[PDB]
Amino acid sequence: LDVLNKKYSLLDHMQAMRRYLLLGQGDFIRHLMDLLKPELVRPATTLYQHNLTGILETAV
Amino acid sequence: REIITLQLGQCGNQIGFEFWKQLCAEHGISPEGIVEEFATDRKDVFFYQADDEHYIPRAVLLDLEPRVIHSILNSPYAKLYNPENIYLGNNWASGFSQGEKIHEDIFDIIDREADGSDSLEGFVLCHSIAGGTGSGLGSYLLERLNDRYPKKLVQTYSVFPNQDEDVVVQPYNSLLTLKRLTQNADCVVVLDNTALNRIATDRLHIQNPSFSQINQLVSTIMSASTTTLRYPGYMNNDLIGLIASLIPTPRLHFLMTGYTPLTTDKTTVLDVMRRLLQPKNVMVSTNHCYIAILNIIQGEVDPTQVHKSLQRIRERKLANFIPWGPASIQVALSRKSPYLPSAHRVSGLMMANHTSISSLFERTCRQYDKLRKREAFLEQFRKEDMFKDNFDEMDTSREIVQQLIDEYHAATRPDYISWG
Amino acid sequence: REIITLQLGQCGNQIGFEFWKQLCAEHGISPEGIVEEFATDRKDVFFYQADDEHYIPRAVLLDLEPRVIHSILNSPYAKLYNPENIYLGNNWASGFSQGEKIHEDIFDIIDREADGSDSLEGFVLCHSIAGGTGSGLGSYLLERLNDRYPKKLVQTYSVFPNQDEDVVVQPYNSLLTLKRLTQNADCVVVLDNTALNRIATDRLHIQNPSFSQINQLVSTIMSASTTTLRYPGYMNNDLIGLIASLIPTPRLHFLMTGYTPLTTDKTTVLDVMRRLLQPKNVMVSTNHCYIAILNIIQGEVDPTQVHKSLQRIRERKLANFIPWGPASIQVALSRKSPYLPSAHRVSGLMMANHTSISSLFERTCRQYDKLRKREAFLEQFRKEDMFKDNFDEMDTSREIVQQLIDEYHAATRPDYISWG
Ligand SMILES: Nc1nc2c(ncn2[C@@H]2O[C@H](COP(=O)(O)OP(=O)(O)O)[C@@H](O)[C@H]2O)c(=O)[nH]1
Ligand SMILES: Nc1nc2c(ncn2[C@@H]2O[C@H](COP(=O)(O)OP(=O)(O)O)[C@@H](O)[C@H]2O)c(=O)[nH]1
Repeated sequence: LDVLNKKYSLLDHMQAMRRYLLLGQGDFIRHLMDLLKPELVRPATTLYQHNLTGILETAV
Repeated sequence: REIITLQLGQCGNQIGFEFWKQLCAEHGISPEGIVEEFATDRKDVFFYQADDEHYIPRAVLLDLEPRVIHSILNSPYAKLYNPENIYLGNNWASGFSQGEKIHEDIFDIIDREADGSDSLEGFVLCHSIAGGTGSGLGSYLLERLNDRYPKKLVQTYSVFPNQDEDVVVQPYNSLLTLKRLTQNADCVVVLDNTALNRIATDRLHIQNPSFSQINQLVSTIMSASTTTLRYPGYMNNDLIGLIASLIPTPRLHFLMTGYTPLTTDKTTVLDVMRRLLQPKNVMVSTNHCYIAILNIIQGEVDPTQVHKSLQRIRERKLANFIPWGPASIQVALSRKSPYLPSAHRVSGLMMANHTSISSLFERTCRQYDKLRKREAFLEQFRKEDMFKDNFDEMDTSREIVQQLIDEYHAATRPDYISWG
Repeated sequence: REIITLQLGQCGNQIGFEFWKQLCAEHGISPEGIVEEFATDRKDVFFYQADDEHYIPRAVLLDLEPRVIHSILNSPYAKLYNPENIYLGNNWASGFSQGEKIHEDIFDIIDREADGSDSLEGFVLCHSIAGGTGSGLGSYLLERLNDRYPKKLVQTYSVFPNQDEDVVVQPYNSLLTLKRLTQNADCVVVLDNTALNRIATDRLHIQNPSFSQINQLVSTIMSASTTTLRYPGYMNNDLIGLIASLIPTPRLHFLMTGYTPLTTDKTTVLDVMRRLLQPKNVMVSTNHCYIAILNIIQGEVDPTQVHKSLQRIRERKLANFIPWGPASIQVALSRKSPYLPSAHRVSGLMMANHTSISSLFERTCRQYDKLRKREAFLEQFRKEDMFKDNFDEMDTSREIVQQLIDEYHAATRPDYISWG
C-alpha cells in the first residue's frame, strides 16, 4: 500500500476519477459543454475524433 | 463567463469598495493585488488575471460630483483595482441628465473590459435606490445595458433605503428607479437600511454610526451570495444556473436575505436551517407566502446528513410557500475558505422570493401618493421641469409599480395560473 | 542563392545603411568588414566573401541630388560596404526622367555584381513610395530589372508613407509607383510611417524625432524577415521557397508585418503566438479576412509543445480568415544569434497576406481622386507636362490600382475561384 500510494498514487487517481469522469469537477464540465455545443448539435455519423481530442484540451 | 460589476454613486461605490476588499482577504490577494505567499478557488469569474499574478477585479467605478471616490483613491488597495477606468445633484432627474452627456465614454469603459475578458455573462450593479446621483444615473445605465447586450443579464444589489423616512424627494426618486428596475433588470437582491440598523441595534450597541458598521453587514451578505460561484462544485456552478430557481416569473424578481450567524464573531445543519427561517435572522423590515426558497451553507457541515435534515423541516410544517403549482426548499453546500479564521465554521445565508417585500414597495408608493397630492416637493427645479414638463413618467412609474404591487398579491392567490 | 539589395533614395538609403549595420553586429563582422576574435551561419547569401575575410555586403547604393549619401560616407562602416559602386527633384516624373539618362552606368553596376555572384536569386529594393527622388527613379529601375532578368524575382521593402497626410503631390507620386509595383514586382512587404509612429508613441515617449527612432523599428522587422535564410538548418533555406506561401495570387503580393515583443528590450510558444495575432503587435494602420498567415520564432523554444501550441491558437481563433485559398497559419522556428543580447529569450515576427491593406491603398487613391478633380497640384512643371502632356499614366495607374482594390475585396468573397 505505501508504494502503491507514492509510486503510482493509487489514491490521487480515485479523487480525480470522480472529480472529472463523474462530473464532480463541476466547472470543467460546464465550459466543455459550452464549447462542445456547435460540434455536437450536428449529426455525428459525420463527426471526426481529431476535433474532439482538440477541444477537450482547450477545456482543461 | 467573467462578471463585470458596475459600482456607481457614492453609496454604491462604498459597498463595492468593501466587497472587493472582502474578497481580497478571503481570496489569496494582498492590497497590491499580488498573489499572497501564504496561499483551490475559481478566481477566473471575479478576478482578471494579469501576467505577473496581479488579479485585478473587473470593477467599473463611476464617480459623479466625486468626494468619496477621492478617499477610495487614497487607500492601500488603490493598486489592487487598476483597470484605470474612473470617469468624472440629489435629484433623480439631475442624475439621469448628467449620465446622458457622458454616456459614450462610460460605455466605452464597459466595452474595453468586455473585449478584454474571454467572455462576459452578467453586469452586477452596486446600485443605490433614491441615491441622489446614484439613482437616475443608475436607471439610465440600466436601460442602455439591456439594449446593447440583449442576450446578457443584469443583477442589482439594490440597497433599498428605509431610514424611518434627509431627502424630501426620496419617494419620487425611488418611484422612478423601480419602474426602470421592474422591466429593465433580469434580477434584483433587496436590502433595507432600517432592517440592518435594527440588526445593528440587536447584535451591537452601534446606533449613531449606522452607515459605517452596516457596510460590513451588506458585505457579508454580498460575498456570501456569490461563494457557490467563487468556489467550485457539482451543482449551481454558474450565475444564471442559480438565478433561475430564485426568480420564477420575470415580473416577480426581488430577493430577500438572511444570515443564521447575524452575530457572526459545533452547530448541526438541522440547527442552522431552523435558525434562518426565524425572523430575527431576516434582514428585510390577507395571507402572505414565499414563492420559492433556497439556502447555501459554508462550514464543517457533515454533508451526508443534509437530507435527513430536510425531511425533518418538511414535517414540522415550518414553511407555507405557494398554492399555484409546485415549489420546494432547496439545500446547497459550499467550502468556507481557508486562511481567514473559520471560527463559527458553519455559517448559512438564504436568498428567497417573498411577497412581504411588496409591502416595502407600497410604503414608498404611499409616501409618494401622499406627496404627489400635496405637490410639496415637485422640485420645479428647471432641470426637473425642463427634463420632465409633463411629469407623466412618475405616473407611468406609478401604474407599473402598482401592476407589480398587484402582481405580488395575485401570486398569493390560488390562480396565478390565470393572468397576473 | 546570393541576393543583391538595390537601396535607393535618401529614405531608402537610410534603412539599407541601418539594415547592413544591424547584420554587421548580429553576424561576425566589425565596422571594417573584418571578422572579429569573438566571432555556424550561411553568411554567403547576404555577404560577398572576399579573400582576407572582408565580408562586404552586395549593396547597390544609388544617390540622386545627394545629401544623406555624403553622411553615409563619413561613417566607421564606410570600409564595410566597399563594392565602390555609388553614382551621382521631389516629383515622381522628376525622379523617373533623371534615372533614364544614367540608366546604363547604374545598370552596369548591377551587371558587375551579377558577374561576381555564382547564381543571382533576387533584387531586394529598400524602396521609398512617394519618396521624391526615391519614387519615380525606383519605378523606372523596377521596370528595367524584370525585362533584363525575366527568370529572376524582385521584392520591395516598401515603406508606404502615412504621416496623417510635406508633399502636396504625395498621392500622385504614390499612385504612379503602385501601378509599376503591381505589374512589375513579384513580392512587396508593406510598412507604414503612422503605424510605426503609433507604436513609437505606445512603447516610448518619442514623438518629434519619429524618423530616427522608427528606423530601428523598420530594421528589426527587416533583419528578422530574412533570419530563416541567413542561418543554417532545413528551415525555408532559400528566399523563393518562403515567398510562395505568403503570396497566393499573382496580383495580391503585399505583406503585413508584426513583432510579438515590440518591447523586446521565460515565454512559451503558446504565448508568443497569441500575442502576435492581437492588433497592438501589428505595425500596419463588409467582412475582411487574411488570405494565408506565416510566423517565425527565434529563441529558447521547446519543440514538443509546438503541436499542442498549433492546436491551442486554432481553438482560440484569435485570427479570423475565410479566403478563397485553403491556406493555414504555418509554424516556423530559427536560432537567435550569440554575442548580441538574448533579452526576450523567445521573440517572434509574422508576415501575412491581409485584405485590410487594401484600405491603405484606397486612402491614397481617395486623396488622389479628390486632388485629381481639383487639379490643385498638377505641377504643370515643364518636366511634369513635357514628360506627361496627356497625364493619362495617372488614369492608367488609377484603373490598375482600382482593379487591385477590386481584386482584394473579390478575395473576401466566396468566388475568387472566378475572375477577381
Ligand atoms: N447601506 C449604506 N447606505 C448608504 C451609506 N451611505 C449612504 N447610503 C445611502 O445612500 C442614499 C443616498 O445616497 P447619497 O449618499 O445621497 O449619494 P450622493 O448623492 O452621491 O451623496 C441614502 O438612501 C442612504 O441610505 C452606507 O454607508 N451604507
Ligand atoms: N521610415 C522612414 N521614412 C522616412 C525617413 N526619412 C524620410 N522618410 C520618408 O521618405 C519620404 C520622402 O522622401 P524624401 O526624404 O523627401 O526623399 P528626398 O527627395 O531624397 O529628400 C516620406 O514619405 C517619408 O515618410 C526615415 O528616417 N524613416
